[PDB]
Amino acid sequence: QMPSLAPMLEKVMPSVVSINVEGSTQKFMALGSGVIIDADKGYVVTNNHVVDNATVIKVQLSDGRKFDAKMVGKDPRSDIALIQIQNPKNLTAIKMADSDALRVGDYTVAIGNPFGLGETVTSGIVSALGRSGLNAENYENFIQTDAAINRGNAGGALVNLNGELIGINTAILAPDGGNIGIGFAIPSNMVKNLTSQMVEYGQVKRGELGIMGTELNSELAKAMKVDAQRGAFVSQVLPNSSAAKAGIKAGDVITSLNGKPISSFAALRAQVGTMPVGSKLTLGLLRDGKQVNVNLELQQSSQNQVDSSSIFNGIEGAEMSNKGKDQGVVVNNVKTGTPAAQIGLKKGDVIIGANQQAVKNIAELRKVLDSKPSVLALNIQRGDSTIYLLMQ
Amino acid sequence: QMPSLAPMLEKVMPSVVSINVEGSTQKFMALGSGVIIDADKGYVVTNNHVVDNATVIKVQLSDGRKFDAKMVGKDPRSDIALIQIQNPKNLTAIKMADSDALRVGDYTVAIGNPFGLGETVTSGIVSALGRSGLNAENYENFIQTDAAINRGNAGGALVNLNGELIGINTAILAPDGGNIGIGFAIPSNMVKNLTSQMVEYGQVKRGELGIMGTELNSELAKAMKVDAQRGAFVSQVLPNSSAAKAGIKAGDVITSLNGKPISSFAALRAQVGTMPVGSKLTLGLLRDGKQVNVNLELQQSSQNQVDSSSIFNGIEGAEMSNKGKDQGVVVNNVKTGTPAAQIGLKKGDVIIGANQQAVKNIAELRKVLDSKPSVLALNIQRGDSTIYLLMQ
Amino acid sequence: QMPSLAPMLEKVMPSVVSINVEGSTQKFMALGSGVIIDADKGYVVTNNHVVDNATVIKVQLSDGRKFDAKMVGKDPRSDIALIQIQNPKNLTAIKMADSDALRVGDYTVAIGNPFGLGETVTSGIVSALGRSGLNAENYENFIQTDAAINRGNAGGALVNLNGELIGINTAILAPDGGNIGIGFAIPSNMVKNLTSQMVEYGQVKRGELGIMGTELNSELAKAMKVDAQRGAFVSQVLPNSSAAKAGIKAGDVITSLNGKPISSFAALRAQVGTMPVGSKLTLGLLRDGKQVNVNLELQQSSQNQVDSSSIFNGIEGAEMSNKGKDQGVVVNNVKTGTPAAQIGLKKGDVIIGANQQAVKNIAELRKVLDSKPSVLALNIQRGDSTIYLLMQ
Repeated sequence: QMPSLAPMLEKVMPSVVSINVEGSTQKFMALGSGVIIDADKGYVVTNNHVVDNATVIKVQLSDGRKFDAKMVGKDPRSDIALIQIQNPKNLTAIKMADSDALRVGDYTVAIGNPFGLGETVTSGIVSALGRSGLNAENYENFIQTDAAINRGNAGGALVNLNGELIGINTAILAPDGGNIGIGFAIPSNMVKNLTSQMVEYGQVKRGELGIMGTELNSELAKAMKVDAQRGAFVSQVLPNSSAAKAGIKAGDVITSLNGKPISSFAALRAQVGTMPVGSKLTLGLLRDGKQVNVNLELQQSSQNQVDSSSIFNGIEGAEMSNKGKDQGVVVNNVKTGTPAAQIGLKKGDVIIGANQQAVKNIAELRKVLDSKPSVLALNIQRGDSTIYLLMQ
Repeated sequence: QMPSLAPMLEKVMPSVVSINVEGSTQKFMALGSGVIIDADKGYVVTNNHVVDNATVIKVQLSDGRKFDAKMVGKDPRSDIALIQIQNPKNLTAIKMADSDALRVGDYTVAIGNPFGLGETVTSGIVSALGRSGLNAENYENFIQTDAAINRGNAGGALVNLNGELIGINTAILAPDGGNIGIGFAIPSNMVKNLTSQMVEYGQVKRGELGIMGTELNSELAKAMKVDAQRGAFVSQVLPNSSAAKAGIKAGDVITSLNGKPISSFAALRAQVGTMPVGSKLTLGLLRDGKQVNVNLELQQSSQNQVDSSSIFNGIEGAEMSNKGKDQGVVVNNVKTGTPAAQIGLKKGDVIIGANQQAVKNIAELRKVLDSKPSVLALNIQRGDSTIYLLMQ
Repeated sequence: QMPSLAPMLEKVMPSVVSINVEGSTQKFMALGSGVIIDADKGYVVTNNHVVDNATVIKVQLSDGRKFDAKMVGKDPRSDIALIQIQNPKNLTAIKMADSDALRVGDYTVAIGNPFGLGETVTSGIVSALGRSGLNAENYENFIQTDAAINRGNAGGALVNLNGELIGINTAILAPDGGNIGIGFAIPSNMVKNLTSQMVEYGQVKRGELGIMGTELNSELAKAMKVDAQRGAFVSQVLPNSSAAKAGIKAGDVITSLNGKPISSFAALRAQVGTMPVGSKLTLGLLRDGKQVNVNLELQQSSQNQVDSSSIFNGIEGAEMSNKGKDQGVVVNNVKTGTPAAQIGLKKGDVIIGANQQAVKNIAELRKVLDSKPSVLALNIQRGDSTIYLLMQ
């Protein structure tokens, strides 16, 4: 009688699907993996970079079945995209684990589609936690593992021995485009927060404390007479920000969030970066070697805007986001001499509906384009006037 | 008291030898691994591609001892070759496991000679089963694993935690000629069937059902109103074939073999491709959404022929195979302007003996060449006449 | 309740630090890993090739803290260097395991700083023991493992499941500069012997049996009517050597050392090569198929000398080593037209002190240079005369 991962995998494997994609920007073809998050609705999480600029998206289960899927949401900053299987029949979803309970040394299993071979399983351990720096503009709080990960594994599952999702495989460190024992996955907690938003609104409503800062290193801790050699150093706090109102002052060092210690400023940024606006949280602070606790509430941010090419697959030069709560899709900013402004679009406009269907958020709008009508008729409102924009 | 593979390996390791080779086609040198299958006779399985075109073959045990070995059999199509240690003393053979009982997630151990370093052990898990496509003309039903495999590991052992052989390491997927976590081994069941033939006859007597077909994918299953998204689709059945006699009709889908479900057409081809002629088997079929069962018996095939260069190490342009049962080595086909026809050889000839020794099959013939006589004197028969061909 | 390495790692990880280096020979920057061996004194073992030619050495603990370290000792031949943290506060040292009790198949954990990412943990097994040949002039008796090892892992820890050090990661076999499942570590026993010397004297006092020899292979064993296919073959024994006095004769084969069987001549060389002079040992010998036992005692050797560039960071062309016991640092040999002889230095000189501080060995001397005085004033003695050499 031998130890084996097989019993655990029999239940878990159907939960991991593989994504095939065709797109354009000049035609291309790509492939990766995805994880079923809601069996009934057919929701499937995956990497944003796998499904970015995709005209066609098809999903293949472990048992051979093929489905077509449509984009639901996407977040370039965290590299997480949510798609939806069309006509979801008899699916199996994965249960998610609490990634905050992960320790280095814990065992891991990776499941995905390397080089299109098909559903492939590999094993390792958690090598490190809170890794970041791959792209300093992205929100990254990676789990690192030595379970083999290669091209095609992206969007695939990283699970513990109990077949619970702890992460989504996103990247590797490889000088040769081949795995050398260093892989990175997005923690499952971040996935829980980002996807649950996309499901309802079509995008993520980003919150902010309103503080500038940098990594607290040992040298900086000497200059500042601080004991801790790690944490978020508050460079400054913006006026009229939640942080200011809360009582946070510059020269402060943030050591914990909601009880959980903080690896770094980068990690902290990644935590709050995924939480919805109006979230009640609490911070551990260190000022003058004295421990402080504070109650905060996330607020509106300037990072909400997303490009129009992301929604019309080829219409560049217009950023736009949800408005208030279910009040339509307001256009944030418009660039001159671009495909968007060529049909009339101007910043300040608020899309009320399209083709006689009401539009409250980006999801409802995307739901009309999924229909793929020959002509698109937007009912926007400029100032006190209602107008229409026709496409094609 | 710590868990360890060491106790298991102490028994198993002597069973894995490493093969050194010199050959020509222009001299070359290669090296790999092999597994002792019969300690008494000194039989050693290995990859055909390791010992192909070899003039000299030497085997080195784990304890340092060297032996010379001679070719017994070889199958390019499945990439399995059988050699024999000369003067076998005090060897240790490996027990074989039933590879049909393998599950993805099961633990694996690989043992071989990477880069000539010596007996090396690495570990992983079964990543996938029934992988094929590396070469569409070969019979491939690979076990895939993330246990490290590199150049020199070929012909080496893949075992379970109980030190039973489950596969023979053959290949890897590596853009850089270095392992990235994707290795392939030939299932131990296929090895059991192929080698047991080579031992007795010097080659494999291939059987065939006599059916054309292709992979059953989801799209094809829609066209054909079939429920299964995987299996072998019968394009057509050859007249006077075992399949025809059995009651198999085109548009059928094969779902099982001898009870065991079928991964693919490729796998099925690989299963029967290794079974000896006259084997009694049974197939699960699906026609018009109705389950069928059928009793079949393998029959003669056209794939039996092998090149003459394979036996004379440098005599090209004459294919030949065993004849009936122990009736000599008949020549299948002869090409013009080739080294073989330059000594007289013509297709239709039947080698009765060589150098006053009787020849019943290719093994007995190879046994005379192992002697390495200065002049080779073949007693062949063309029509009703007996003649002789001299070599060197 | 899941199995995990996390509990073991929590204790062990602080024991592994990462080393940053700046040097010159033309400025360079390198990085690797190191292991804390004595928490109180702040001793840290690492690879010689990591800290070679270093002007600045800084050490970063797991918790973020930075320290400066200074060279204590270094051995190019075994590739082991010892450094010392300056102002050691609240450190955690690692317990060492007996590497002679290692078996292939035993589980291993690697801990180091690949590509500067930070403290990274990976896992594998012992693939092989006593590997050597990477550099035939070095003393190598490597443990081989498939735990992922990459650039930056050097000097890092290799431990068993109990968090005991079994080796120090030194090298990998990689055609692409990326890990493919083949890593090498220096056994912990060799580290125990080499470092304990450097701590006291600043270098290793090498001992020798005084015997020429080569690897005993199967072919050589045939020629010599020997049964063993492995061991050290005595080509000849030097007169007035410990071996000669002991009763060792050419044509002998050494099979054991202090009871422990011998993998190879290379391994044997590596064992005694790390033992201090005057060590009492015993050898198992085979002569004329008869088992012999012998009592030996290591003696002075010619390999003691080390370059002057190693101690003055840029002063080439003068070899020098300790003298007798704590009698100063004698200069072995001097080359003409070199930076050393340009200040006067001549072979035969014995450094009694520097800058009014007494000098007994290379460690005490290195301790004066750690002060980094503007001018260095050596009190050497040529013949019966005492003189001084000034620097800068």
